[PDB]
Amino acid sequence: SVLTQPPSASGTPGQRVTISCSGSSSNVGSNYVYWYQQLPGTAPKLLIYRNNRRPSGVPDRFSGSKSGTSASLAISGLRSEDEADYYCATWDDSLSGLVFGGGTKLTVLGQ
Amino acid sequence: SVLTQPPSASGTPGQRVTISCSGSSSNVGSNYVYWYQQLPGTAPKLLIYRNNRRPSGVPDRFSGSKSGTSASLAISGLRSEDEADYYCATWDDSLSGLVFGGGTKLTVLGQ
Amino acid sequence: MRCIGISNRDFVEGVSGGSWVDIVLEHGSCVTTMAKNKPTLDFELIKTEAKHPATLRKYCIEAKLTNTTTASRCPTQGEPSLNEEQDKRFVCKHSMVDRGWGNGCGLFGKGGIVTCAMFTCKKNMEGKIVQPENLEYTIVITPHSGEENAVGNDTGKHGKEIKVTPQSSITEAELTGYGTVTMECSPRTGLDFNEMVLLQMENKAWLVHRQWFLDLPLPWLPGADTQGSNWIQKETLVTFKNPHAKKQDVVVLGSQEGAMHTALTGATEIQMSSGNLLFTGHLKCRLRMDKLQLKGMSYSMCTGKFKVVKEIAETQHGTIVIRVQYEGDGSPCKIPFEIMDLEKRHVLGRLITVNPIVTEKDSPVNIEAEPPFGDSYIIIGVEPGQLKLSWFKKGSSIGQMFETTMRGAKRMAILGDTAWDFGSLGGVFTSIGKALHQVFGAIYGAAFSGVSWTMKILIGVVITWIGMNSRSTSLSVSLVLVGVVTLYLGVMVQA
Amino acid sequence: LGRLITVNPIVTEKDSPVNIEAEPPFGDSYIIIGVEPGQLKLSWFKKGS
Amino acid sequence: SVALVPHVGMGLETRTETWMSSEGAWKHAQRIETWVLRHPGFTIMAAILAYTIGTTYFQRVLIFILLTAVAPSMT
Amino acid sequence: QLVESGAEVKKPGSSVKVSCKASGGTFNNYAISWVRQAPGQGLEWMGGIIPIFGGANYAQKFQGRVTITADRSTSTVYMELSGLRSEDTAVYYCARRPQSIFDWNFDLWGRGTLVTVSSA
Amino acid sequence: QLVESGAEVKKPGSSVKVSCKASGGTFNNYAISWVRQAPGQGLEWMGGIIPIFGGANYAQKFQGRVTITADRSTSTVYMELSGLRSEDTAVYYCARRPQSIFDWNFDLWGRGTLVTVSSA
Ligand SMILES: *[C@@H]1O[C@H](CO)[C@@H](O)[C@H](O)[C@H]1NC(C)=O
Repeated sequence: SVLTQPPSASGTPGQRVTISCSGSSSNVGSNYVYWYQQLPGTAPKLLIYRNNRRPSGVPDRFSGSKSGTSASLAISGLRSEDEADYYCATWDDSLSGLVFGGGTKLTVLGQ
Repeated sequence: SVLTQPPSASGTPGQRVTISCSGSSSNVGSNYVYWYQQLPGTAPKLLIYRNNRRPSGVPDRFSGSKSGTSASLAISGLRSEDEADYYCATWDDSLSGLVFGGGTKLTVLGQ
Repeated sequence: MRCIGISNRDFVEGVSGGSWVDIVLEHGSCVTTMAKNKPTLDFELIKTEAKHPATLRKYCIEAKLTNTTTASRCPTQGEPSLNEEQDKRFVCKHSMVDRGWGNGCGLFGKGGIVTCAMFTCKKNMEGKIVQPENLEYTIVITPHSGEENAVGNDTGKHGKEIKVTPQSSITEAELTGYGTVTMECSPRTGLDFNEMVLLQMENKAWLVHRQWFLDLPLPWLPGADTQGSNWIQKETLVTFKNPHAKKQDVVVLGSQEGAMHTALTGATEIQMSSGNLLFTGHLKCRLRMDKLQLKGMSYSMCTGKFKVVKEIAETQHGTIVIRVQYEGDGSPCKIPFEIMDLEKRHVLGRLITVNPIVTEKDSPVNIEAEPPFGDSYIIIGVEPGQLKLSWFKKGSSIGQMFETTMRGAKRMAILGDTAWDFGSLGGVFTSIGKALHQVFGAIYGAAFSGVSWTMKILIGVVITWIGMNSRSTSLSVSLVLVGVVTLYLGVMVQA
Repeated sequence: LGRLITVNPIVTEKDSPVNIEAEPPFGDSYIIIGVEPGQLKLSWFKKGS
Repeated sequence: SVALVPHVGMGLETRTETWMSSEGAWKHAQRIETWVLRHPGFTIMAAILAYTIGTTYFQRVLIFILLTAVAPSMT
Repeated sequence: QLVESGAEVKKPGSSVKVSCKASGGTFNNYAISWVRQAPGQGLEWMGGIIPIFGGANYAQKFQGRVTITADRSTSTVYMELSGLRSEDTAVYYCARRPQSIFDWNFDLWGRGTLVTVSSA
Repeated sequence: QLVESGAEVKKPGSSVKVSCKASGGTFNNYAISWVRQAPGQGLEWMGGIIPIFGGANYAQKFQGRVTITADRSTSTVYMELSGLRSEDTAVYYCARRPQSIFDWNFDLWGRGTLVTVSSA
């Protein structure tokens, strides 16, 4: 339940943006971390499953990093389409349930 | 899997033309391959039976070929008589039936 | 997490001169084979497909009578005649009725009457047969590595599937990092499909005995019919009524589906909708470990802290599985693992997931080990941060000896003489035991075919009593043993 | 374990099937056809006694 | 009826659960018990006949059990 | 010699029976198969029969729709089509082959009976 | 292959049963969990079900107020939420997961189902 994510993110095209969401040992360190990109008015889409795995059909621009107790989603080749809300999902044992990150706003200087 | 042949075949008189019969190991390569020469408005005439065998009373211009999984029928010298549909037939073990090549018409030139 | 927690798990340990072991694979069971210097592997026969069936007979389970007609002749004037009795679509019966001036002809007495009705079948159960060469067994071989299985139910990625058919006696599978596993199964001495019918009735199928299926008292078609109108014993599915010797009527019996569901009490249910794929039976295989090697033996031991992400869990099979995570450097390395005593002086337990290794830092690794009965400590990692996790087995060696004896006795009750093939390293004692079992089981199967478990209990009690009250000690011992084995088989049957 | 009846089987032509008759033993036996590079081994079981 | 010839003693059983194994395990005993309850008169006659025919207690009990089991079965 | 019955005009949903008489030697020592060819299309095997033995074999496409029979007294082979449709319009041949499961050489053919569902 | 019931406006204190129609493959092989996202807010995990095993587990925030059930006959998963309030106004998602204790990758997602709560 302590899993925190930066509420908003800013980036320019072709400029890697790191969305780092931290948590407790059980929350994030002790479990896999899933990253979902949710365009407005659409269901969340799986980006990184387990720790650094990209589902088939997901482009290589997105990458998953997992620290000791924090995980970060790396965005290479930032584009206007990438603008969306991002979350990191991880089961945490103390709460005995799935905990979602607060989400991050991909504020991109496109327009 | 099933017998496949080129829909049409061209040639010139006094030429050598080979028609290919391609199938799966279930039908071609595990059984004999039979070649039939059918003229328009006439019952098919057995041309090659078993493999590379010519029924008694057939000219030597016709020669069949059997590969591990594919078969071919070759013509020694070409004429206007050779213009006719050619079919390859082979027993299929999985289909539990006889499968025909589908047809191959020899289009001799010289019109 | 495929063969762990399946509760029908056998640990096959060791190989023979030649690096092969004998294992019988059952559908609901599992086999874990361990040999020194070789990776532990899990085996599971998960699918048996029978292809290209031939309908042997089509039975009618529900009929309708239409076009009923009757004929009669005056007494002493012979049988009546119906044209319909010419056609075999009509089920006919002859009877007698009282006739007289009131009934409508010349003299008094029992006249002849023939009633016929057109038999039509609305629902049938189709019995199909397969040739043993057309069987196909799917066996999954998953290296017992401890590497977390990829997304799915083990159907893809980790776990290699091999199809065992009677066309090829050698089945070969390449496990990346472990070499090649060769299996020489025998899909001809398994179910014995020449004696088996594949009976399907209504979105349900059963594997049934062939003679039993041919003895079913229902109307049937030859199986080569293609017309579906000339049923053989229609009189099993109709009843003719002559309550008062006044007139004859024919009614049709009701749907036989429930009575056939009752008749199928001991048969094993299979699937016949999307192909003839069944999930019962075994497959004796010879496992060849010649080209099997431990994976990651070139890696160095991990120098870094391990954290237990999932707490140690006792398995159903007297083993413990612990999930650990790596935080150190040198990503692909060997997890330093041991089960020792309190003083860390003696090694007390065997690691089942031999040669555990952390391929990537992020991914946890499930290690399975078999601790000893009592106190043991699972040591994990080098001294800085080394984990020392206590465990208590809660059992006894005598208890497991009795439990394994019971498991082997049950295997003999299920596999017959094929039980001796289980974990057999080509021994001579096993060969003689299997020959004696073959003779004894032949005699037993002759003497006990077609009897129920209550009948087996009664016979076992009777034979035990006959042996007990016998003057000859040798005959006494023989009869008591036969009775006790029969009682065990009766108690352990019908499942 | 068993003896072949089509004594001295020989391939007269490449794509010309040849069908051998053998007498296998009672019980389990294996028919081995060819040499090691691509040898095929065929399981068989004879039901009698 | 086909229900009177179940697929019981065929020697095909595996470790897999059979069609109605648990349900059909004790149905015969239940039916025999219910019949013996509904028809006490035949059970007494069977006991008397078993005693009359059986020389030893084993023979008497065997005959009594067989008669009591067959009586419902033949119906 | 292999003589076939005359051409027949049928209607959708009806049935047509095609006969193919044969000599005594070819009836009792060979097998007879039925192959159709829709106009402008390749030959299609429907089935066959060993007249001495009976019990015809049918192609999967025509399973349940065709019935091949042999009249031993008249030494004639019969073919019956049920559920005729427009796509079933084609010329039907009766061909003679050896009665062995491996050899399928139709060294002798009938002239062929054409079944049409339109007017002539 | 995850179909959700249509949007339905409720009233405070009422109940709503969102339906997730799964396919034959996912019902017997995967697990399914219910995630609701408030309008302009982050995702929240309510509960999850393994249809062949039942016994859904719920988040502490919703334990005692929501109930997930699976209809094996129709291969459907149901989410019932009681005591609806304005805080319960949000789109509800049913997603598929690998059914392992450690696998929580929602490869498949539903189109969503919007539930509106207000006093009107
Ligand atoms: C059965 O009765 C129906 C209805 O009268 C009739 O159309 C049909 O021809 C009859 N069938 C026979 C075989 O008599």
